[PDB]
Amino acid sequence: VQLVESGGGLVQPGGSRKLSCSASGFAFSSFGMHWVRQAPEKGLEWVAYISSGSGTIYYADTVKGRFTISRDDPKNTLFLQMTSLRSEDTAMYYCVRSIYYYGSSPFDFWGQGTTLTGSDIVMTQATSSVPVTPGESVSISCRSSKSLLHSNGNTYLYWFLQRPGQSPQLLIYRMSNLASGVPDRFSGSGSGTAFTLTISRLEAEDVGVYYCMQHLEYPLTFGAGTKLEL
Amino acid sequence: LRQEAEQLKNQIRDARKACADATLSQITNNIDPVGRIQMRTRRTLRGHLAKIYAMHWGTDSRLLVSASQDGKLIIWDSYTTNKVHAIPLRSSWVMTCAYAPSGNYVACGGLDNICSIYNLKTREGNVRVSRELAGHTGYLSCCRFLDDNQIVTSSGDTTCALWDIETGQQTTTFTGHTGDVMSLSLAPDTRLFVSGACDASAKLWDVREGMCRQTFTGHESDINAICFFPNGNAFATGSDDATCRLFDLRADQELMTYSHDNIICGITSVSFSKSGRLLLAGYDDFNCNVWDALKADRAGVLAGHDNRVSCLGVTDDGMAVATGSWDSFLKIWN
Amino acid sequence: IAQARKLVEQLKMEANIDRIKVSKAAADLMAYCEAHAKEDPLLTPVPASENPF
Amino acid sequence: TLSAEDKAAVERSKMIDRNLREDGEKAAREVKLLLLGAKNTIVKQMKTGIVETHFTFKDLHFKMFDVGAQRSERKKWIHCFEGVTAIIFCVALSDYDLVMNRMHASMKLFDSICNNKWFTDTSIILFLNKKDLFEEKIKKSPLTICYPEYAGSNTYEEAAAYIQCQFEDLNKRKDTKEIYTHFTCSTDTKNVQFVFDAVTDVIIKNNLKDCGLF
Amino acid sequence: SLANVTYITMEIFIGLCAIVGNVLVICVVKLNPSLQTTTFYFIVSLALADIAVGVLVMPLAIVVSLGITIHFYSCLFMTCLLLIFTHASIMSLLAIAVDRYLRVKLTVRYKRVTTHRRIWLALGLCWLVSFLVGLTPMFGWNMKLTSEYHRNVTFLSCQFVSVMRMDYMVYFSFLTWIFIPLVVMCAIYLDIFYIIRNFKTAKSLFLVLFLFALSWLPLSIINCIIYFNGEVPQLVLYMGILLSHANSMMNPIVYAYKIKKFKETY
Ligand SMILES: Nc1ncnc2c1ncn2[C@@H]1O[C@H](CO)[C@@H](O)[C@H]1O
Repeated sequence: VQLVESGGGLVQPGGSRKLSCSASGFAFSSFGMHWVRQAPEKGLEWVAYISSGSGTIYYADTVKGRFTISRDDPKNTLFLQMTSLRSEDTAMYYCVRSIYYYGSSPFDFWGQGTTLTGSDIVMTQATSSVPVTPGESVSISCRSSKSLLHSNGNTYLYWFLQRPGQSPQLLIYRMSNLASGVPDRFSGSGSGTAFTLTISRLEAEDVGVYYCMQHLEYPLTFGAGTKLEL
Repeated sequence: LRQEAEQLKNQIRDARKACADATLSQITNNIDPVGRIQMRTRRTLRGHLAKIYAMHWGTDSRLLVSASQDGKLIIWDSYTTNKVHAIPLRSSWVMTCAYAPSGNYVACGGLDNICSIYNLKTREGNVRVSRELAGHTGYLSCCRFLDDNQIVTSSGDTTCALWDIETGQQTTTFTGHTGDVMSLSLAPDTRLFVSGACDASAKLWDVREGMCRQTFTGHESDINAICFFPNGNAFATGSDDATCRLFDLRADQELMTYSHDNIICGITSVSFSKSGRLLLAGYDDFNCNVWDALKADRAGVLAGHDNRVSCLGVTDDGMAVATGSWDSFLKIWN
Repeated sequence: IAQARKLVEQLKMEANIDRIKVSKAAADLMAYCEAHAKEDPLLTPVPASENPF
Repeated sequence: TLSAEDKAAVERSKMIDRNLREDGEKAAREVKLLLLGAKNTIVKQMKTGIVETHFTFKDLHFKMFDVGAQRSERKKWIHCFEGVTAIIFCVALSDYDLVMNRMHASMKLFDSICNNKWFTDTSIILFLNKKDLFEEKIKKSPLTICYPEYAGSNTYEEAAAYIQCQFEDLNKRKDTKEIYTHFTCSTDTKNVQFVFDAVTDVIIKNNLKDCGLF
Repeated sequence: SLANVTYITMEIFIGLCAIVGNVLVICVVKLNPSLQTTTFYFIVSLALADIAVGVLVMPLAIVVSLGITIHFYSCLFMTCLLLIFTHASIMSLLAIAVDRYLRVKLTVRYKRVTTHRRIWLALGLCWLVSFLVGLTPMFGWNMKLTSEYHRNVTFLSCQFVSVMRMDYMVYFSFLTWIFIPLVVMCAIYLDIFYIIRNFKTAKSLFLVLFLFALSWLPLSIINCIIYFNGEVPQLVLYMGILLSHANSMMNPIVYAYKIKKFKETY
């Protein structure tokens, strides 16, 4: 299972460039796909989304109209068409796969990432940077504006780990749940408004930036970023 | 030779005759009836196109798996009437299905004499076969998961077997039946199990050492279904003579006979409720009678199916019961 | 001749087991349903607030 | 209403439903023929557990379920084949002198199949196999060893036609089903031609009973 | 108006006999996925055309009976909807008759040649044709071509004989879409009778054709009398209109109920 994003590089503001990624190792037609943009030294930004079978397509409000996203299931290639580029769109673009059923774990895999040179729920991080010595249990706080508790009974908050130099990794996909491939030291608890992630042991692989994301309603908004230092 | 076995048949009989001092009716004649149970269809699952032959619930009492004769294994989200998975089958002749206690695996089998294990939680996102078991010579009738590593199966060659998923070969063979074995039921402590066969006799087996402990008779026709009590000390059998009977693993004899004069057709599936007060039996007169298991009274009729009821099962928390039938409809009753 | 080796000692191992009286044996079946009568939703109809169906 | 993930879960369930109906018309387009009768001679020239053979002929896909390997009780799985088009039944003709009589065991099997609840509407194709070896056996031994009420000449044409009339005499509810009787030829390929001609008449009646005409 | 009163009331009861059965049919197809096949597609197209009679035709058929003073183009458009959906019921009956004709002429190939894609194309084609036959007088075939007096008159009274051309009813309504389908439907049913033999099945084909003829032929000869300078009474002119809408209430009785698959569900 891997995602290799092609395209990217130097481009004029008047120019237009096409971004595509190569999907392999999984049943690509059954997975919905995302594009997530990471600005330099800023938080993660959601761009677009296609459901399975190209049924429903959603866009971010800042890039709506200028951006076109499409997929080709026999080709196993996901395309992003960018027709108008500003000086704000210079950033790293990641591709995310996600499947949605009962007990599913969406946003479970992230691409390597290529470089390019009003009524939304706002996610804020209370601490910019907490230097933590290893072995000391800490809690990372994520604060939301609107309550994420839904009528069917599960709160839609996702925890991500940005290791320095690599792609983001999903740790916790919903509250009181843990993703596969993640050790048992990661544990999360939730409430109506305030959400926290409680880790117990610290190692060299646990340092990085932690982003909380919501999936209650489009557009998806990420957290500011809680950096950890050694 | 045969004369030594014949005299000890009476040695079973007279000890059983002295064991029965009273009946279940003489104990429970002084309790209140449960009342006329009226319960309606809450969800109807319409995805299938052929006869439903087997249905098993999940451990979380929300997901269920249904097996049908068009070659499709469909996992249903019974809360929202959704299709979580649709598993195409190599052989369309399927008579049994199972759900793992961990929820990661499902089983199926039938006239192909092959039990297939499908993995549900694989990285690739599509349901694929994990282990193919093929050691039997008779048609598969019922399979029940013990855990992710061992499964017990029932076959039509008068044998039951205990398997191992990792090695792929059976470790224990349960022999002694003379008729075709039609059903299985696992105990709540998962240490021992029963099996109903076509010799009008059901025998209790041990999983560890693999020997038959007790033998229960009384039916005049072949048995199609079996299910333990929630206590684990008792079980019930459903046969083709329009008669359900209740056994005790300690008393080793008949206790109650659930039959009516106007019922002629056979019984396909029998299950208990959470408390064991209600026995639910699927008959072949297009409906499903609810039997009060301590009073031998039909306390409710489930009559919403066009064709005969082939499979039914009650949730672990007792919240709902799903009934399968040959008219391609699963109906969740509550 | 195969039933002399297997069927002879199989039934006598079923013979020499202990059995309790069926008045006591069916009393445990009666007492189990009374202990769990409050926790069975199929006997008493629960209100629709906690009912998922 | 629904959340952002419940809308995609219902959309996933709708995508499965368009694949179930796609496979449903794929399976209903092909024709299913149950293969009973004690069998192996007819399948080698046209081409444990249940063995199904898939083949096509004149843009029609046939499948033949050979259940001869099932040594269990037939009553517990004969209701699984009620949605078939025609039961292909094979009778040997050279076993009338061989012995319980081997010829009389076929009529006991034929009586149970035609009187089933699940095979009332379903037609039955009858194959009389080994017609060449019966011609030598009828000259050396009469057919009266099986039937004490045998009448007529002992020639091959009269003896073969005498066996056929009792086989159709065992049929009940003659208005519903029609028994098609054929004599197998090992050298020629006309046996698979008779199957295609017989199955054409059944599916015409099946198409006419869907609309309500016939 | 001792006769007009009994007409209006009977139009609703027949009218609501029609709309209950056809809505029932559409649900039965959607409840049973075994019934979602080729055979039942054509029954859905006949049911939807008869629903449009119940919700559009039945209110508008009363409006022109009272003669309310309305605009000329408003009264012609109201009578344009009386011909879109009644002719859609007739074209749906021809589509079923050609569907049954392919069953006895194609044999084995029927499930292979006829594809699910092709059924919508042909059903849609028939529906499209029906829409245009009901929208012919508004594009230059209005009554104003006969006399110059009618062009100056605006805000007249809405009478069907005053707005709709007697010509169009006899040669384009009757001879192309009532006479040519009837001679074809007679030829299809006669050809099925000769291939089913090579009294229970003979009455099945004759009854279907008898109700079509009884519903549309008494009205069609009323248009021939008025065009040939005759006079008709309105006691039988109202009964012709009733019979012309009675075809919608008998469509689930004669087509859906005789299907043995439906016969179990209902
Ligand atoms: N001669 C007529 N007079 C009045 N209305 C008519 C006449 N012929 C047809 N119609 C109307 O047209 C409909 C079908 O074309 C009839 O149901 C009726 O409402």
